[PDB]
Amino acid sequence: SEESQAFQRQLTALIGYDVTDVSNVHDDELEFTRRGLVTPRMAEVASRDPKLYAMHPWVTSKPLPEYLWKKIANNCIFIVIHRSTTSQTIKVSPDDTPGAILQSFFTKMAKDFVLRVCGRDEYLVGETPIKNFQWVRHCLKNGEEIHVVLDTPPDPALDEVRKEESLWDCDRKFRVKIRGIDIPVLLTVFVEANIQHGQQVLCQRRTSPKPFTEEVLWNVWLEFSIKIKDLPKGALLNLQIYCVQLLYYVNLLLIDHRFLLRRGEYVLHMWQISGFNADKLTSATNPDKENSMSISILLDNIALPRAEMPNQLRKQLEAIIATDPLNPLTAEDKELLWHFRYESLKHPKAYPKLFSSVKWGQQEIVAKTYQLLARREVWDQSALDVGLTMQLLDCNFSDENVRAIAVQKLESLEDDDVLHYLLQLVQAVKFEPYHDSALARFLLKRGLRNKRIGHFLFWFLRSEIAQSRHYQQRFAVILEAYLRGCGTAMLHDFTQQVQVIEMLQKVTLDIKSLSSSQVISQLKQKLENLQNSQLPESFRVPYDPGLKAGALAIEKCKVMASKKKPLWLEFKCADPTALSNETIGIIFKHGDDLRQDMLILQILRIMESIWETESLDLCLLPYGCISTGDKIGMIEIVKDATTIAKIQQSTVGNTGAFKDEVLNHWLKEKSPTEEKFQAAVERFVYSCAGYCVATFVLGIGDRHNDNIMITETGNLFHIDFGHILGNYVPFVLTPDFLFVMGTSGKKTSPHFQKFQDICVKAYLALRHHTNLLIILFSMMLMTGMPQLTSKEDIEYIRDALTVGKNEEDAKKYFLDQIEVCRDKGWTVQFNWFLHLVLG
Ligand SMILES: COc1ncc(-c2cc3c(C)nc(N)nc3n(N3CCCC3)c2=O)cc1F
Repeated sequence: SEESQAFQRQLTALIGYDVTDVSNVHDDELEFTRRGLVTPRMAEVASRDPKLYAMHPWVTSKPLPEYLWKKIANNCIFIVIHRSTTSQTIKVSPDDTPGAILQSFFTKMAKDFVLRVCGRDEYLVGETPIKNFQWVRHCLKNGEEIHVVLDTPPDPALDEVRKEESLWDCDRKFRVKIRGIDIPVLLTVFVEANIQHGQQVLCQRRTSPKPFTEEVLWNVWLEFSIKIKDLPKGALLNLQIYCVQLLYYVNLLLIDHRFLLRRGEYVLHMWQISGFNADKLTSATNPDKENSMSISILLDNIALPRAEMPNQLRKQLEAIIATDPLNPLTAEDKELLWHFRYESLKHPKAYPKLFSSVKWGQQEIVAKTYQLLARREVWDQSALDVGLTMQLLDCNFSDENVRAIAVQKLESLEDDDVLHYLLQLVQAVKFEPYHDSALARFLLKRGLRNKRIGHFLFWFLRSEIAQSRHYQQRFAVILEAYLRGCGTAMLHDFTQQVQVIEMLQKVTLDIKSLSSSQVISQLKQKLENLQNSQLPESFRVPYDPGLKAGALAIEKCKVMASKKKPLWLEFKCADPTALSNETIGIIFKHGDDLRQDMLILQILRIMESIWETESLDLCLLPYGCISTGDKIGMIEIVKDATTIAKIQQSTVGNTGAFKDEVLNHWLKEKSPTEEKFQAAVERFVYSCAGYCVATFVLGIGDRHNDNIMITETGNLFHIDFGHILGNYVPFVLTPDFLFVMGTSGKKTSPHFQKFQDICVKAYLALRHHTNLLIILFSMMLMTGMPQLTSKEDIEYIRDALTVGKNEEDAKKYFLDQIEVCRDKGWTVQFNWFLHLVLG
């Protein structure tokens, strides 16, 4: 076709990568994965209720928390239904199905149609009680009204999808022939060949070192110790170059996507080393065929197809099944898990440890391991454990089958929870030995089934494609698959968004180079230009798919006085049904890898829902933060907020003679009444408690004053998590914070004691999820925070969470942390100043 070759040029512009391209490949895997993905894409498209998918109701099925019940005066929810200019407040009960509120509106008045949210693109369709809509729970949580605009449902037509048009037999020890290396531009140098499987080295060999020149030959055959028949699927040939110090590396999947052993000549362009992480595992070769080191090799020139237990041993097994994810396994622990594998199968918590005790380098062991996977009755039975599920998905498990069972346990996640783990699940795609996987397809299905998950899946993939050459290819094939089944409706919004963001980026990069108030000239000037025959009517806010941004409030926009020059943008809600005029404040920025920030903000959301299991509310503000390309993205602006440093700075800048009372005054200054003031003190006790715990666990507690904000309503929140991570006292409980809790240097108080009891109850609450937090944190550092791995960096969280210790021993560990915070005063703060704001 041709109207199918225009559609191709378009997708490539949204992907930010040219998929169909074949200049940096050495096989049909990616092309093969595209073909393989046509069926999962089509099956989900052909199975999604057209209407329900057009309206994407945002429903949860979790019990309404205690705090939102104590927020319902009398089983009576006040929904304000607005038509044209009319308004009608109605009385609804926590089980009033949305559609059933029509027989409560057409019966409750007189003298087909769906409810939408005012200003938002957030419908209230489907067979669900109102107490199960995030929008509703968000109205009740922050003591707000419930505005609805009765209007015509969207038409599923706009969601139109464009019409789619033997190895176990040779005891031959494995061998690889090194032809040689050749860097186009420059010591001693040797090749290192490893046969790996799930971060587990099966065999190693090297080559006699030779002088480091523009071309280095060898013509050697490296005979490994692994029989051809013993090579597990997912096994990688990892080639490295030392001088001893590492310089280059590349990977080749010994068994391919067709289950055939690799044969023939290979010229691979090797990735460099800068100056552990997920990039080091890629099957992708360097696209930069010029600068980059190369390697020539050759492959051979074969397809792949109950008793009792003592008591001391039982207690030895249990001691191991209990140990946290990061606690290592002795060869003794492993032989133990393996010998009692059948007793280890009855315990789902044993799976990551038992499957890590398997010598994958042996055909017969894997054979029994699969016979073990056949007796999954217990695993399949057990309730879904995300902490356990994520574990079988990390860098430690390269076997297709083990991983698949974990993905199989994910199928039962409702849309609400997919959104909580989407970002990490997408980052987990980097651990997949193959381009096509149960996980890659799962994200595709979940992405196509619901518009919200799909909108977020897009940016997550888009972000990775634009700043990772190690994984862009695999991701590009996944995004393309998604874009060919999301519909023309969404295919259109992603176009508006890409257009809008790309114009703004250009403005950031240029205003960045031209550096005063003279700069304000261009900023205002360029912003008005783009506001014409460019910037389309309105785009969806990327970090909040519900919001639409209209015209650019030029007057409010500016450049910030930071090291780099991020823009401070403001837009009118492009939707008239809006209950206000409050603009949409977005911070635009180039110069930082915003992915680190996304990961942290996402862990913050996981913590809130962990605290929702225990009917708690630590009042955090995990504001929206979307990376949109190479070292660039946007950041939501919290309305009515200032830096804690700015509240101090009022009375001195060049000094910082930190007055232990300015904060409490500021709150009263901003509080309309004195009564609301107490609620702003209330919200402070909680938000300050939340970030104290969370920040401490994540080990980002040592914050530099500037990087802490407060709402004119009591909510406290840290910001700029990208800082403390991009360069590398417990948390932050300064005398001015404590002065809002009625205390000084050394004393107690009613409000303070409460603070200290919200913390311990939140700290221990997180410990009931040790394994989960450890996996996320460990999985976070590996895939998004290079130069923050080493191993010793991963093990920080083991101590923060106080592993081993009973609840009672931990409570007195956190309380002491709260103490190391008082015996410090402003030493810390004043010290940041002597530095950040100086040297
Ligand atoms: C990753 O990098 C970032 N992370 C965070 C910010 C940042 C968020 C921010 C928010 C969410 N709300 C409000 N009301 N001000 C903000 N703000 N202010 C502007 C100036 C100093 C405070 C911010 O700087 C900016 C970054 F660049």
